[PDB]
Amino acid sequence: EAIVKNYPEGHKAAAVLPVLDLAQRQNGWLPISAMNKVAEILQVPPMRVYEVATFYTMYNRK
Amino acid sequence: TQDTQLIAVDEKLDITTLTGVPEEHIKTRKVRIFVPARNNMQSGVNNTKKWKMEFDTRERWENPLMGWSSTADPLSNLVLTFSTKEDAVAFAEKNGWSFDVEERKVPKPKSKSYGANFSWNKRTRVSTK
Amino acid sequence: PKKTSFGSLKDEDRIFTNLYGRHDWRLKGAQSRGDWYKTKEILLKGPDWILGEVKTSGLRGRGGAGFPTGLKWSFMNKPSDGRPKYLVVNADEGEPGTCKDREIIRHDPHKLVEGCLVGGRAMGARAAYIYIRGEFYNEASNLQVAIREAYEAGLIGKNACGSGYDFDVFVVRGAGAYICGEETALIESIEGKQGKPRLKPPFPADVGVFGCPTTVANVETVAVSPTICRRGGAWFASFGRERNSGTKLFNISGHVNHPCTVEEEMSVPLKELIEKHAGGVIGGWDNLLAVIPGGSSTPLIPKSVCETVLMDFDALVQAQTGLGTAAVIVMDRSTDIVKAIARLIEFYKHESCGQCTPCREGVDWMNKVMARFVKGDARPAEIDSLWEISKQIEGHTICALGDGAAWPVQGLIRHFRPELEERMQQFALQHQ
Ligand SMILES: Cc1cc2nc3c(=O)[nH]c(=O)nc-3n(C[C@H](O)[C@H](O)[C@H](O)COP(=O)(O)O)c2cc1C
Ligand code: SF4
Repeated sequence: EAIVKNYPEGHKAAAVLPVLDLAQRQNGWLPISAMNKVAEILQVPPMRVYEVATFYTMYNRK
Repeated sequence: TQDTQLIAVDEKLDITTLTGVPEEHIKTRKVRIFVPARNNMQSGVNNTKKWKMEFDTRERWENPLMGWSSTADPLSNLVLTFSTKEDAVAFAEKNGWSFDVEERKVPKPKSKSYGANFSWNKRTRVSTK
Repeated sequence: PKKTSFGSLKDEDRIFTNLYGRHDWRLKGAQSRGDWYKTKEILLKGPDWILGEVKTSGLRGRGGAGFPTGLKWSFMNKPSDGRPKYLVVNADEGEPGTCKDREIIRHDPHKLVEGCLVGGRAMGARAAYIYIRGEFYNEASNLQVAIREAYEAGLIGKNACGSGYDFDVFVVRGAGAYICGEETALIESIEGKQGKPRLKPPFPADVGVFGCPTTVANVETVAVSPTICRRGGAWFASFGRERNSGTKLFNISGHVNHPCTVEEEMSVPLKELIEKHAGGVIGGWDNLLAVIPGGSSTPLIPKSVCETVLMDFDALVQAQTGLGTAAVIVMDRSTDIVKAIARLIEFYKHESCGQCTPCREGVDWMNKVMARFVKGDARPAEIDSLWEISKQIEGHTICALGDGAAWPVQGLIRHFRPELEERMQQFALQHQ
């Protein structure tokens, strides 16, 4: 929630990259459930969350 | 501007009696004047610039042999092209054919801006690119 | 009136006095070195004076563009329009051979935040989003420590530096991409979507981050901005050739005895810089084969060009290359030039975002062709084909990555075609 509040209200989708990174830290690797759970908290459709995970290299999908 | 024994020929051109068409194919046929729409699969527009003349379809059965699509209407594949509706609609009754005309559909101009893809307020901001 | 023998800068005029981390990089050391001093007066002078003194400085974009930073930053002198105004500092530093941004962040971060503060005031921005790359986690944490120190000291935040201005700095981490270094792609990645760059009929000054105005500036450019305000554009304009002022950093790497970093005055002779700061090419200067002047994007030049060339924008431009990021990579006579360039194209293929067709397909195609060139399994006609392909993607891509990948191929071809010819002949008679 501190990450989301860094961004302007109404564009909370911008927190996708840092929040998805947070799921990586407490899980090592992010499974599809982590990518779905990021979608619910950030209200972003899961497809857009899937785009970010596959595009950037650091996110360990395996 | 041509003195060639000019006489008053007001009555409409009625060449139908000369084209040799049988009586059946001259009244009971309803031709259609239309600008063909673009093939929705494609995006080009070079096929929607000339008015087309076509005859209403008729029976098309199957042969007792291997079974092609037989027909008995000679005016089935006849498609004519005209550069203007007035020329097209004039060729119909001059040849004596009942017609219906559909006006050309012009794609209305739509204002498109790339900056709208990333809008501060409006819901037109996209979620992917 | 003219300092023709440009170079050999002294410690007094050096900006990043704590470059090697030999002094306290916290607020106490930074203020000791001369930071956060009369900042309020800079704030109270007015944005016009800040912009005006940047033009006098003649500062050019130290990120791979070389644009007249004063002219670029002047694009938000327009009146307010309801939308918030935002500043963005580029800190990706993804270009190979570029290490300068890493050093300033983790050794003199307080200069950077002050740079955002004075920069934001000049451009009227509300906040600065420093986009540090994901790998620099320790650097980002070091950056945030300075931010917290500045916030507690009252330098930034509500009534920044006791001047009424309210400025905030959010340091946003990356998730791993070289394309995020691109300004519009960085603006995109901040917004949370895929890091593809956006086309520009519009510009960040009008439409940008969250749709609000923005301006992506390199870490070095903003970092030196406050010191320019303190010492003046006249002091900054004194150094460097005309239109080539300032003291640009230099990242020397490759086949050198002591690869390092140094803040040398611009328009410096290339031979001189390698000799003293770096230590000279391994095996002597005569062992040099080719040099990457300013990063992978900048095309290479051979030793013949390397004999006398000033390290700046214009001098390299007439030398069939560019200053770029001043990432000097030397390659000795023991270096497989074809193999090294093929690796650069391999890096570009692994970093293209795949949005536009020329960069998505052309770079991959150039990767496969150059791979055959390294082995020699090709024909002399392929060299010309590679030249035409590189031109096809040049200037036809959304962002400058396509041009950034075509230039190394063009640089290699025009300076080492006989090497390519010899390798293919070597492959030919071996496989007879
Ligand atoms: C593929 C690519 C990568 C780039 N990477 C960086 C980078 O890491 N850092 C940077 O400051 N500019 C980078 N740039 C340049 C930016 O797009 C932009 O021109 C510049 O950051 C603007 O700030 P400046 O005027 O201070 O250089 C890159 C450009 C391209 C095309
Ligand atoms: S040049 Fe490459 S990275 Fe840049 S927009 Fe096109 S595909 Fe994406």
